[PDB]
Amino acid sequence: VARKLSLLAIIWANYNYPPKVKGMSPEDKCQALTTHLLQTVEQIEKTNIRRMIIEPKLTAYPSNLLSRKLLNAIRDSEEGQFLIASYYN
Repeated sequence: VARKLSLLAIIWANYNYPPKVKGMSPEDKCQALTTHLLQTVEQIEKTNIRRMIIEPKLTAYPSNLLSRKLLNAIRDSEEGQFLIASYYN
């Protein structure tokens, strides 16, 4: 989530200078978290912009690439093949 937040700060580095993060713990990404609300001020429908900052979408998976199960479920399912064909036709 710190990587994503630093990406977001980088995107809007023109409007405001991003603070240093060098030599800093993974928990202290809260400074970047705080400054992105400041950057959000400078432009429309900010609700979605702020939501990705304060409440980042995240989905932890105990298993490891998991992908094979999804592939098998897609191939076995009739609809799944129907949906793929509909998308690509």
